[PDB]
Amino acid sequence: YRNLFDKLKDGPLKISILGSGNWASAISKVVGTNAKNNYLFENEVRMWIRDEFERMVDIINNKHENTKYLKGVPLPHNIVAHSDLASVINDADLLIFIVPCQYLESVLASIKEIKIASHAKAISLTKGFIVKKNQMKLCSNYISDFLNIPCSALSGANIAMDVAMENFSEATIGGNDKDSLVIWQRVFDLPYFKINCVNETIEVEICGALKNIITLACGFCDGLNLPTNSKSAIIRNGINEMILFGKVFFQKFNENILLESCGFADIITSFLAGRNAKCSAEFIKSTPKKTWEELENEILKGQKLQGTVTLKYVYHMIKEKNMTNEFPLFTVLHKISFENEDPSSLLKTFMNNKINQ
Amino acid sequence: YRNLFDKLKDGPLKISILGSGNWASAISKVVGTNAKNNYLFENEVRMWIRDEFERMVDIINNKHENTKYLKGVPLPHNIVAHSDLASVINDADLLIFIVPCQYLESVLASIKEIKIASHAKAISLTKGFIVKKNQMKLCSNYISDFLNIPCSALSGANIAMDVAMENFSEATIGGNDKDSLVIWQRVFDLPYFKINCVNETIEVEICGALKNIITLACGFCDGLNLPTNSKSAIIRNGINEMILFGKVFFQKFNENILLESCGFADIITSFLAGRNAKCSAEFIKSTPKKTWEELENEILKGQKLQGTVTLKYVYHMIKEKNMTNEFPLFTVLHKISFENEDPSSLLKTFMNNKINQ
Repeated sequence: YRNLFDKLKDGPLKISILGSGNWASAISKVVGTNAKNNYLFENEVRMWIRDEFERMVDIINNKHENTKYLKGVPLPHNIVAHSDLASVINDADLLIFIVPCQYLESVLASIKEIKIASHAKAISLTKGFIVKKNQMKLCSNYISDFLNIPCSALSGANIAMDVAMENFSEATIGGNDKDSLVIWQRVFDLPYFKINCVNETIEVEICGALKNIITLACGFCDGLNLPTNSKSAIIRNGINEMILFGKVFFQKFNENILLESCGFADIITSFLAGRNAKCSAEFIKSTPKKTWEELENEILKGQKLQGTVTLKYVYHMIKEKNMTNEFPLFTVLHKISFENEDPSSLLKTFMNNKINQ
Repeated sequence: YRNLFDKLKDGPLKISILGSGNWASAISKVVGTNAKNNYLFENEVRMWIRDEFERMVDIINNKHENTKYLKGVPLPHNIVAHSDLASVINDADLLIFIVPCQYLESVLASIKEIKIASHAKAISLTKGFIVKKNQMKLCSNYISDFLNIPCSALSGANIAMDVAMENFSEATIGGNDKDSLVIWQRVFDLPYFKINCVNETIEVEICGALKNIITLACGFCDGLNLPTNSKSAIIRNGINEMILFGKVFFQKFNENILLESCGFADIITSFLAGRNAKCSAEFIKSTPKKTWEELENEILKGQKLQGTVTLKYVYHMIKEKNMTNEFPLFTVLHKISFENEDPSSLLKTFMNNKINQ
């Protein structure tokens, strides 16, 4: 088989999900539905889950519910959990990667030691990045290089529970392979989960990664009690610096991708939801009296804040190219977050007599 | 004088403001500051106000405060109120139009019957439109045609009081005349009111007008108790249909203008503030039990909802070109607002098995 249609000649495509978590579980509902309803896909969707606990694999297989991460939501019975990668990846035509980047390297490394089919197509559903030599590597690219298969990217204005509860959501699939996009769209599209396609992954993945800096900034605005005029200004600047970061460091950024679900929509969903803006808001109110680590436990129930991390590496890349002048917001946000800069510096960055041309 | 620099040879430029209202008063603070501080501008800024009441002209001239529309905010003393157009427009080099489009035709008509200098430049600061033969005409264009002077456009993520209270705000000046833009930027730019320029007015003004439809949609989402995933999706679609409306009916729409203050930022400021989303939200909860007129009194303290009006004329232009299929959101929003369609139709419009290419 040299493509998906070659494989479709002999029979339906086998879908496999990698990951355990609220979003992964919610997606298994979406994927399991289409796998059953669509003649192109094999009904059984194999899902690799981490060996957590009463053991998680058995709960899903027997009770058909992720009682830990997606409690209360019945999952489709055609989902089949497995504890080992081999029983999920072998003979899989379509690989859905929903693994947190805090674990992505280990998983990919374990696979490389289990045979991935040459015609197999992959897709990354995790918002974030991988660090390689202090440089930011986007997930679909990293998966696609580490393994040797095309990797598309899915991101959208998505909150695991809203999707799981069948509320109207959208998502954007980015992919350089046109024959992959037609199929991935069918794997995921449902009436409550509408899919648009774009021909590049870079913008889709930068949005999912850097939106957390914008959410962090929104928190800072909330914490400082700033009016909406001012918060909207900060958001705008964050978006434009996100675009510039893509252009400078990843050679391109199509601004039109902000009109897609992974862009503007996911940004406003991200600061109007979760606890992550609240976390940055509470940080700026405490000033230096509390560290991020303390607020992560106190606010996010032990979870690490994605925004602070993304900012650290984004700023580092900016700093080494000596472009901090062209990224005023990201720069001051880094100063305030990690270099004990007075929160008042946020507004002072933009409240000046500098006249734009 | 054939240009502003010809006039600058003989002396400083005379600024005049047309309009009375909270935004007009807030702007007089901005303009009056720069008029004093800048050597290019004559210190006295003449302001034409409607003959309201203790009479309004005298309050501003004596008490230096708009006690009706911008109560509590001291205005600069170099602002000088006048009740008649002639005492404001004659010998004026720079005309700032802050007149509600509910009155714009009368004012422009009265001027045409008072001599506008041939070298004079104008700018429109009112978000909205003018109806001419059931067609939507943008303000700067209408001013520029009715009178015979170039007219720029100013719009931004601006709330009269936030600007008046010297909170960090931004604004976007659009203008086809490059020599006007350099000056308009100086008239308005302050540390709390930062100005970016763009070379076209169409996008700037469509945003200011059609954002109200998007705000109306946001209200509908709030009223229907929809999750953020779903509201963000609706907003996204509203933005894209706003773009399409510009492209179709005004021959062009630069999407990058959404990255400016008048675009995306003003949209999120508009639905996160005011009472206008709340008004549309309360409408959809009442279904047909309450009319818009009732909710305008009840919610907006007697004020007309800009969103409903904009939708009526936007839809009309869409309908006459038979393009309702390409504007699904605007179409269903019109149906729900004016044709007694069930609010459930909002989500049904997008929750389908239609697959996008």
